[PDB]
Amino acid sequence: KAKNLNGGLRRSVAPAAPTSSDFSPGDLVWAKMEGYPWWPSLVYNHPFDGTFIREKGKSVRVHVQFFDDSPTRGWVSKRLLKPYTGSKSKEAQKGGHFYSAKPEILRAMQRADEALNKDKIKRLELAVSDEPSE
Repeated sequence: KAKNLNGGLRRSVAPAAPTSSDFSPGDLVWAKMEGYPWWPSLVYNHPFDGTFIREKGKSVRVHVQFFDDSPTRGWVSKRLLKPYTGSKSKEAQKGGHFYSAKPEILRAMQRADEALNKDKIKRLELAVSDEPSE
């Protein structure tokens, strides 16, 4: 029963101090999350824009969205974000590390690939532009 009440804050688990993996808004990033599978994502700037970090002392989190269903967004472990490349790359192709075949994960590789391999207009066109509920 390793979750008393709410287990700390958001999903209990924090990263640590990085010297690896630092991607800020406008880019494609592949993110992995704490109890979830591997996910091809977009790093996006939320209505607190011009600054992009959430931090507690000597540990950092950034805002991104994940190309899931609606899609989803939250504050992620930035050290679990990988850079903008796609479906033809050895870690994004079959036998690759981020490659889970769910049609949402493959489509997210194709949608993330079309935007990252071309222009910003393709990724920010989707962003997390579902309904203007801010």
